[PDB]
Amino acid sequence: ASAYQRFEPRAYLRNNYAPPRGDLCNPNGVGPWALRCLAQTFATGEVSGRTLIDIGSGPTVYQLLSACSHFEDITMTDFLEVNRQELGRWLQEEPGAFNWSMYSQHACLIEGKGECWQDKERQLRARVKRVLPIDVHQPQPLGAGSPAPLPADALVSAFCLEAVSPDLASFQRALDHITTLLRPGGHLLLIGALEESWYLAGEARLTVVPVSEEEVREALVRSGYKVRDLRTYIMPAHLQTGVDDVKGVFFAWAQKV
Ligand SMILES: Nc1ncnc2c1ncn2[C@@H]1O[C@H](CSCC[C@H](N)C(=O)O)[C@@H](O)[C@H]1O
Ligand SMILES: O=S(=O)(Nc1ccc(Cl)cc1)c1ccc2c(c1)CNCC2
Repeated sequence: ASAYQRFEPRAYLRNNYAPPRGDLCNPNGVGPWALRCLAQTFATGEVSGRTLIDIGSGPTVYQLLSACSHFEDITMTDFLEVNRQELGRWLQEEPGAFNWSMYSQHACLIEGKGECWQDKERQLRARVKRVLPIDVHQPQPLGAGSPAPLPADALVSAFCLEAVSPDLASFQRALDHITTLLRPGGHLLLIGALEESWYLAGEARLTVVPVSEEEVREALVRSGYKVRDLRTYIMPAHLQTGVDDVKGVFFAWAQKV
């Protein structure tokens, strides 16, 4: 937990979204796969509404590229102040912001609505209304009087829950906790690491709860969801860079019933 204090946003981005784990040219890379999962889901025109909340966004934005065209009010979050700042720098187009163009581009490519990436980024930057601190450990993750429209029509979270839970039970709770933020009949799009027990972020070393695909499924069920879709990406050996011990990545499309 306190370990997340030494968490360096730039070391994290560099380790996971810079080449080779970030190259999008090769179709069999985790990047193409993940953006594709997101794109396809939203393309079914079933996950929509007005407001959408991104849990534990960290310093990344990709997780919303295909999503931003379906929700006009978007709320980004994260426990660390450093991250919320790193996001602001990208959102305001301030200097030293991480470059996500490559991703915006591939997202536009995958969607195939002939959209240029500048337009896609413009839309995202516009629909992201706020960036609020959050804590998935508290029963009311966002707090008491949150500027964020509640309950949201949909939720999105990539690599958070399992990266902040010491064991399955915690994982389960933090899932129940955020579930409360989602309006019934709503949609949840969760991404995460499969069987990962640790990952580096600069000086900080995070101890994760290694979880499988069935454990993730069952956990979603227990928290009151119906698993619309669940896919797995087994990490190739060339993407095993030393920054962690992840085995694969998962994608879930759940709906609060
Ligand atoms: N208690 C907590 N509740 C919510 N987020 C937390 C948290 N403790 C740490 N975090 C944040 O969860 C993130 C895990 S890393 C995931 C980053 C990003 N969503 C991506 O897709 O890569 C970090 O940004 C960390 O600051
Ligand atoms: O899938 S990734 O290798 N990179 C990656 C993901 C998604 C896209 Cl679109 C491109 C690249 C990855 C992202 C985050 C984390 C980990 C791995 C393991 N550590 C916890 C956090």
